[PDB]
Amino acid sequence: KETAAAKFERQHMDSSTSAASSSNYCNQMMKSRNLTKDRCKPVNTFVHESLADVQAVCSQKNVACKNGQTNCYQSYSTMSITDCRETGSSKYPNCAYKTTQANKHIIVACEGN
Amino acid sequence: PYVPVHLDASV
Repeated sequence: KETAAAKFERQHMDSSTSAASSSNYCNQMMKSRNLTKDRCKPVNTFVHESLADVQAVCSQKNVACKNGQTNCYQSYSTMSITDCRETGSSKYPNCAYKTTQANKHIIVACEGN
Repeated sequence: PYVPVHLDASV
């Protein structure tokens, strides 16, 4: 089974490009990272920064996680990210996504490595 | 040591 750390990388890391290229970025990346296999994963976020910069966030601002746990960290700086959201018509196995490029602060939950 | 396991949110 892949570990939680590996699934985090698969589902969210895209250090190969600095930002979403085109409106077809979500469509391609959701399929590519295998997120449209059994089902259409409804929402996903890709971070366009080095893995090192993303792992470093675990030593940045401590904040509460949405579930109330206390192991969440907020990046000090804004990061290049791409939000992928399933359109209303999209139907498995024809998964359609809207792509939104933005520069934001990410909040990650951290665990031992 | 400490590594990201979940993306809780953006901004």
